[PDB]
Amino acid sequence: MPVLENRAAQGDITAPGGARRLTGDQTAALRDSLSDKPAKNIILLIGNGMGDSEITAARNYAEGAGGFFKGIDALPLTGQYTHYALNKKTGKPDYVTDSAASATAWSTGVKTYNGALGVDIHEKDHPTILEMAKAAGLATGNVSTAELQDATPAALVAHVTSRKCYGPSATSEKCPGNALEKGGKGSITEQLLNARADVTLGGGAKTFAETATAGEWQGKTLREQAQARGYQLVSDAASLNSVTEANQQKPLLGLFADGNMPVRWLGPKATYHGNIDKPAVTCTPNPQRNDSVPTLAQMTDKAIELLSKNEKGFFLQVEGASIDKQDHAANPCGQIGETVDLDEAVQRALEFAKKEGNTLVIVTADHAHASQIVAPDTKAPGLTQALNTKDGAVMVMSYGNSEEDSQEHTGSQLRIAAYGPHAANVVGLTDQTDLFYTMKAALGLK
Amino acid sequence: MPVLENRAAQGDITAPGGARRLTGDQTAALRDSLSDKPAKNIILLIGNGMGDSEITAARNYAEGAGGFFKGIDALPLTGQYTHYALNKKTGKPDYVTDSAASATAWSTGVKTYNGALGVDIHEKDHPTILEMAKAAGLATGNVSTAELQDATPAALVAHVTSRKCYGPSATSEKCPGNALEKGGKGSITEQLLNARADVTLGGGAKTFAETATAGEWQGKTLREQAQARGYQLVSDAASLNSVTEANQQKPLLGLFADGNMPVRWLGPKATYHGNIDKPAVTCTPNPQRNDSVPTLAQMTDKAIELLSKNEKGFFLQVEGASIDKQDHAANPCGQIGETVDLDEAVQRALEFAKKEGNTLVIVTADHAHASQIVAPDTKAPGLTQALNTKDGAVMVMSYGNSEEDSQEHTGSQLRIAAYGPHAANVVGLTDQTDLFYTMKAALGLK
Ligand SMILES: [Mg+2]
Ligand SMILES: [Mg+2]
Ligand SMILES: [Zn+2]
Ligand SMILES: [Zn+2]
Repeated sequence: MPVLENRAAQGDITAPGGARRLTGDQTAALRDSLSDKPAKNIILLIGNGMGDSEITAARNYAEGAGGFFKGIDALPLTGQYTHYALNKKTGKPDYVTDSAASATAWSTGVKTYNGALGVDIHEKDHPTILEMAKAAGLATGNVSTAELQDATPAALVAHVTSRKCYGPSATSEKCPGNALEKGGKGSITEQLLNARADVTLGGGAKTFAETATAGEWQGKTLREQAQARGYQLVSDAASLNSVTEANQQKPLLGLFADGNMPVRWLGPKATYHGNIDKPAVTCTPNPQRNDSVPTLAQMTDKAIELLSKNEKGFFLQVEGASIDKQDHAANPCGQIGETVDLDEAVQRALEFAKKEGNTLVIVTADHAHASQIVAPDTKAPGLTQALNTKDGAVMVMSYGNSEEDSQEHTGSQLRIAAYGPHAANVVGLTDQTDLFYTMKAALGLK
Repeated sequence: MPVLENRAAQGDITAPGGARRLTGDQTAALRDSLSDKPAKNIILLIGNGMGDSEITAARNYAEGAGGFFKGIDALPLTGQYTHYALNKKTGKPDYVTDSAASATAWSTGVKTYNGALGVDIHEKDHPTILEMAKAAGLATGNVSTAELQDATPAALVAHVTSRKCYGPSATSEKCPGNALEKGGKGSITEQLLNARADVTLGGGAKTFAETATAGEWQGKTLREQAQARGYQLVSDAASLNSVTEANQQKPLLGLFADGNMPVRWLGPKATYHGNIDKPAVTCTPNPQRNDSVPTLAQMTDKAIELLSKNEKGFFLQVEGASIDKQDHAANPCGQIGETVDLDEAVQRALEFAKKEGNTLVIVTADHAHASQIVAPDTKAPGLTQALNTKDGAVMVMSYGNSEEDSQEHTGSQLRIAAYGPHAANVVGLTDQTDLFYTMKAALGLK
């Protein structure tokens, strides 16, 4: 199936037809993109908080307005999907979701309240697409740049009434019903160790330092439990590259940072009237990110390599987490750099899929964020910053939907694109929960 | 070709799979939506400033979060498109376009600077899709709820260096090179009268009261000139319904209001901390809305009827203008009501297209706006308001990208959806200029 090779402005932006992205009619290419045959594998790439605005800002800065992200923009089937949550007490819609509810929606097929993981408004557990995939025998992978206990990666393997329930200690006071010592299934980190996906890579080594309050591994740190349960623990790129196999007998657990893995690009924080009073910024590569710390692209590629050895097929979810984090921190450079980071991973995925032929690749976000691209002369009430793009022009970003600590989320529907068998299911308007059913039906799971 | 009959949440939002909008695999339906055959007609519906956020806000309020706009959401082929303009002096991209440059982009196929109409950065005129369609012998219609002189409807029939050049007087001092008395082609209203589309319906009767400074009709008001040039002048719904034919011999010109046509819904303006300090708002129908003033749906339906009598085919552009106007005025109810209004016109277009079979219907916006849907408890620096949705829940809207007077535009890419032959060309990432080429090619124009 054809992948959009190039959708950059074809010529001189200033001349007639020079800004065009199409070189001819697309009917035939679209026909060839449609297939209902079964999917052997599925790679779901999530850009945390990556709505259309974030994609545009990143493209403008890193590739120029007439540019083209080889990964993110290359998926042929596109659509828009709704991601509202539910109010726990009333059951009515709550228009602006958080990452927990949204992650639950696509991972279990049911709407829930803000902050829940793998449970509905009645606090009932529902099997995740990963658990189901593992049950059917497929290999499973879960990769992220955030703390593995964070919402997005946690939703696939944990069922807790509150996302804050990272380890034993926090769970005991915030999720008493889930607390291990109270007959619950355990904390997020604990349920993660139980779920046993073949490949799990990301940050969050900190919580693994906690000690189990009850159960078979009481007294032992969660890391010791991992080792004792046969997990292959990796903590740097070198070690990651050395892994030859990862399976149920010896699952891979890569903890590359105590918390969130390092951001790719550094830049100052947006300030009040920053586009007016401060000069234009040019982002700079983060020097503390390490040749020893794998990038999302490397983690993705390795994961694909190990997971592909299972002839049954595989399910892999990859998350570019810090797009959302930096967006919250009103830091344009960090936000854009993580989007660029995600793009590289989408490329890795698309390459593998293009040759394998039976892989469904999906790129989307969990929810919309606050960043907006405004006129250079804008006098906004919030935080702003001017950036020097690849076009050699200035672009101004504004974060003005919150006064408090962190810029907030928004309820706008957002882009979802797909490539491979069953991709037609992301076209037009759909809901985040349809994604669970699309992945399930594509994999022929029951 | 199938039209999305229903993509509303199929069941109980709170139950597994109840939020789903899909009821089965879409591959086959999408395959049936692909056709490369020639388009006999084209109906372009523009929601001024109607980005994904505006669409979601209006859907949440009027149809509920799991609801479905029968028009707007019913188009099967969807994608996102870029609309940046150019800096006149440098020729580099200017990330946030205004309505003039964007309307110029799709109407002529060339990028331009903010404020320009039908001319490039060198101020050179370029033929519009309407002029070209009229030349090839097709019937043409230009419909809007704004003053006919405003950017969107003007771009199809006028070529001036500044959008402010409404009539003789303003032209003489702001567009001297275009001023009739200086050998120019004339003001926006004057060129509109020259272009002679078969059907032109909208507001802006005020400028028609100005008198020609030179030329054959010097001394006469533009209204008199219209009458003298054989135009059928209509000023209300009754007269409009009475028109039996509209052609080059007797073109239809409907001036239904002095300026912009009345807004559909009334509601208070968003205020600082309005979601906190004031109660939730329920929009109410504008009593001045009227029985003698045609609605966008009525104008669209009448236009289609008159235009369809030309066997060669027709080109019609319809614009829901006040979506952007109200968005600027930080008035949620006006904004949303105009989106509901546009939806009705999209339904009429789709109905006709569905049965005619050779019509390309495109629905999109010229540029993205400011409005954002934020959490109910949000403490924003700008203007906000709480609304009582059809769900019986509260939705808060934030306007916080400008301090001054008006909320500004944004540069995020936005939704474009299509139905009919050649619709495949709106899928994936495209540029607003590609739309000119898609309509040109579809129509077989040269
Ligand atoms: Mg998130
Ligand atoms: Mg506009
Ligand atoms: Zn967030
Ligand atoms: Zn505007």
